[PDB]
Amino acid sequence: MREIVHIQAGQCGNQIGAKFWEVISDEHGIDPTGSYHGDSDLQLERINVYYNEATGNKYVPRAILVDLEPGTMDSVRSGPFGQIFRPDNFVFGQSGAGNNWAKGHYTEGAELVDSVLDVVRKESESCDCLQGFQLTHSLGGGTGSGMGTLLISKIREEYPDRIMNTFSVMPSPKVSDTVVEPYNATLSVHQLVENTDETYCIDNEALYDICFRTLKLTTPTYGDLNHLVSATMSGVTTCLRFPGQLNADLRKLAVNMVPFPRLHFFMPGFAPTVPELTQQMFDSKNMMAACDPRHGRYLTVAAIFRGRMSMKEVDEQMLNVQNKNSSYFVEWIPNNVKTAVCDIPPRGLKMSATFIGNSTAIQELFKRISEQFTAMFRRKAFLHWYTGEGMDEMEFTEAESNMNDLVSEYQQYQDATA
Amino acid sequence: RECISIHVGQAGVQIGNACWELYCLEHGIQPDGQMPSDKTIGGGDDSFNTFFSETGAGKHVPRAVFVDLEPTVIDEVRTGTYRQLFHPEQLITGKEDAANNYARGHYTIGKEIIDLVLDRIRKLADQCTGLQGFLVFHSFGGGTGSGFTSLLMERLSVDYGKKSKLEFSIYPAPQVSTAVVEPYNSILTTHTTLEHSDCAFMVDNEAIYDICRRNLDIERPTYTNLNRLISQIVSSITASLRFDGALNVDLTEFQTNLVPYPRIHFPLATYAPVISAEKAYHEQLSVAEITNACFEPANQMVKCDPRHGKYMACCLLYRGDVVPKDVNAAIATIKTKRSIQFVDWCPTGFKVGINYQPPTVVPGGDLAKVQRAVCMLSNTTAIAEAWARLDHKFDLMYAKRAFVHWYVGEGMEEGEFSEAREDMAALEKDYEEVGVDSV
Ligand SMILES: COc1cc(OC)c(Cl)c(-n2c(-c3ccccc3)cc(=O)c(C)c2-c2ccc(F)cc2)c1
Ligand SMILES: Nc1nc2c(ncn2[C@@H]2O[C@H](COP(=O)(O)OP(=O)(O)OP(=O)(O)O)[C@@H](O)[C@H]2O)c(=O)[nH]1
Ligand SMILES: Nc1nc2c(ncn2[C@@H]2O[C@H](COP(=O)(O)OP(=O)(O)O)[C@@H](O)[C@H]2O)c(=O)[nH]1
Ligand SMILES: [Ca+2]
Ligand SMILES: [Ca+2]
Ligand SMILES: [Ca+2]
Ligand SMILES: [Ca+2]
Ligand SMILES: [Mg+2]
Ligand SMILES: [Mg+2]
Repeated sequence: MREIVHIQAGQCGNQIGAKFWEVISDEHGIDPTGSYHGDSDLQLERINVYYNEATGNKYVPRAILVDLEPGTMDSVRSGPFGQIFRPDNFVFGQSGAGNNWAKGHYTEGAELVDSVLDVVRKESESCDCLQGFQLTHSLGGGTGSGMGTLLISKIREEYPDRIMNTFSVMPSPKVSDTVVEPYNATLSVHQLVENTDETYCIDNEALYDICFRTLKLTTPTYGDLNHLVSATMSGVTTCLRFPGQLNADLRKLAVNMVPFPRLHFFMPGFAPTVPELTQQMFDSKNMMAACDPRHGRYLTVAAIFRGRMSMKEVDEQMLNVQNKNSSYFVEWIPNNVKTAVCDIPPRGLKMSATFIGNSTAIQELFKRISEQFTAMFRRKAFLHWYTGEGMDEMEFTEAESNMNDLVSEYQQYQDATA
Repeated sequence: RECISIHVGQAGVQIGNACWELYCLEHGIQPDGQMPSDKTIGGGDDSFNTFFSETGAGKHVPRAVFVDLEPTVIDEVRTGTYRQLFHPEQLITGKEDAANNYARGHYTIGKEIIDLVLDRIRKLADQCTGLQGFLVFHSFGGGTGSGFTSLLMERLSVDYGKKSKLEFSIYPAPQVSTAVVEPYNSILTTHTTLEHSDCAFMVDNEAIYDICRRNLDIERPTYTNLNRLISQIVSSITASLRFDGALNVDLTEFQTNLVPYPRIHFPLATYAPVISAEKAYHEQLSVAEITNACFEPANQMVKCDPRHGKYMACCLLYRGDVVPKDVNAAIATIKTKRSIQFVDWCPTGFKVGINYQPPTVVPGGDLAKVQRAVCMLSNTTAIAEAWARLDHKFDLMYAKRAFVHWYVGEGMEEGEFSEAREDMAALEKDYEEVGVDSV
């Protein structure tokens, strides 16, 4: 009825997206064949938000799968739920992007982008009232990084009055596997600042420390990290997939979270009594982005509690943390912490808490990236790979300036008083 | 996503003979081309199909071309154990070699056969749904390896434009050099090819020679011994293209992460572990141990001291019993060591990949079958030491114009010798500019 269109781009985006659909299909009682085998009926009241209903009461995800190389596309179809996706919604190239942002955005992704929008258009015309789009991808590669922001720019031109969400894996402070990630990330951030309403910042080093220190996974894998992201992605979309009134659609969420248009980058969190849950979700060690909330101030916050619990206890415990740590909440946005509760818990857990914070501490991430980027660009290192695809140097300078502006803006409000 | 190998001269052909032998053992391809495990007959989009084409009869044919200007070397292939593997058109031979003369390989004898080579290459390319680039195996020192390869590289740039070309070159070594003019041939081919190759992996025969003696107790190595060891480096690099995996690199990826500047595209490989069966016995080596071995100068493939230079990019290709957690810890330790210096314009300086297929050893070889191995491709400024040694030898002879008449007799002008040497002078200068700390 208020339908969302999902897109996953690149090896990272598709892997994360696939486990997202595994989590919520289970939560809504959909099996790999697309048939409902659930217990409660709240599972279906808002199923049409993320699923199309097709002949035979089979539910097919409203998902589009994209990548410039077919490899990860074939792994998605062989996975547990790979049977559920609409086979015509697999839009893949053969070349790959080679960690080159220009290839995904300008040359190799350009040849494939129209084939993607044709699937997007076909899904959107089948919506009673299209709500917005969400994208999963990484900013360090070339396909999800470069081609992802191209799709975002193209989609806005066809649907300029629709909300655009993204789940973006950011480069990490100390762990990297690609040399040119400072270039690819800085070029994508420039796009996201301008063409997205809400972006969730995820970095793998924080996820890995959780997997290794807290969950005690002695040899974590991208498989283990992705299970964390999919659990979080389920939590942040609970208010969109189950009956409720608070942040019940993408626009209402954005209006409560984004005081200033360019500062729409969020720090997610997940946990794991009621007092225990509330303490964890606020802890730095439960954040999926490598930024300390104690190094900034929260402009806005959204907490989602799932399972059967005493709302009185929850309401009382949320207020204590706010009144306990008044220094870390802006004084000029009154009542900027909003709490929602859903009776449906996740699988394996009886009580969960998901955290969405718009903290000025996120500037630290954009500073890390800017420092690395300038160190390369002052010497024009690795630049021939990009100018060789047709880019000019000034596209790099502008991307750097915009992020430096974004860092300045975050500091501006971190020190503002009443 | 397909690659065509071109093996030029004795060194390139004989190297390819070892590499393709290893590929067949890694994929279970028999000397007659049959691969029983393959159930898609006559075709397929399998990972091994990037290097092997298929016929309706179930044969698996290398996407390779062998070229030499004299038939002695390639005739072994035509009659060897793996003779059935290659279609006769793939093996190309003239009748009169280049006589250690770059000019004969490039102008006099080379032009006689260049057009035929391109035609056979073009027939391989037409058998492609999508072609990544070319892999060119040759030697800097030989007349055919230097003279004809340079002509082929230039022609490939025309017929295929900016499409990738990667070289595997053999740096001269007095231990086994069969020519006094090898310095001339190397400076000339490097200059002529310098702007056509996107990435060139050099191997110093002297380094291989010392590694075989030391690590494999080989008292007096032969080309057979050396070539098998080169095959392991070539196998590791291509492993990410031939075997199917989620943590792979491709030609485009690791090019984009190794080459910061077009002319600075000469990494030196390092392989680990290189061990004899006696020492391997009751001795298993960890991911961290082989990772540390890559930064020890003793194990390098070009005689140079990376400690006296700076790293601009490292590509670590692990294969075998390797887990991500081990890899991350090993690279984490390297980033703490101060004896390993990176330029100040490369904060993120590690490309990483894992393939889970274990290394293979040819029967009767000297290397032990290990469970996990690693190849590191590092672009360090120390490689310029190799250029300096070879430019000095060029200068000593050219100062007296020694042997230059053989090249002028085949059409060349003295200008090409200074022009080429000035290009090497600029390259030697470029390698020190990039090593200077930023303002
Ligand atoms: C982000 O850059 C990386 C660098 C790196 O080694 C320095 C590794 Cl091992 C990984 N990595 C890989 C992997 C990636 C590319 C090639 C081979 C292996 C697979 C995998 O399952 C997990 C969990 C990780 C990982 C992630 C975040 C960490 F904090 C620690 C380890 C990622
Ligand atoms: N590693 C290795 N190096 C070789 C081999 N064969 C020759 N070389 C080296 O190659 C150089 C000489 O070039 P060759 O390959 O023999 O000559 P060519 O390429 O056949 O060209 P022509 O001399 O004109 O016939 C010397 O530096 C040798 O050390 C080999 O089988 N393995
Ligand atoms: N969480 C997660 N991140 C990944 C995965 N694969 C790659 N990444 C991230 O994405 C970057 C590599 O980009 P990649 O996904 O290959 O980009 P692509 O070229 O668009 O496919 C790395 O820095 C990783 O942090 C995965 O399976 N899971
Ligand atoms: Ca094309
Ligand atoms: Ca069209
Ligand atoms: Ca097949
Ligand atoms: Ca077959
Ligand atoms: Mg010869
Ligand atoms: Mg990869």
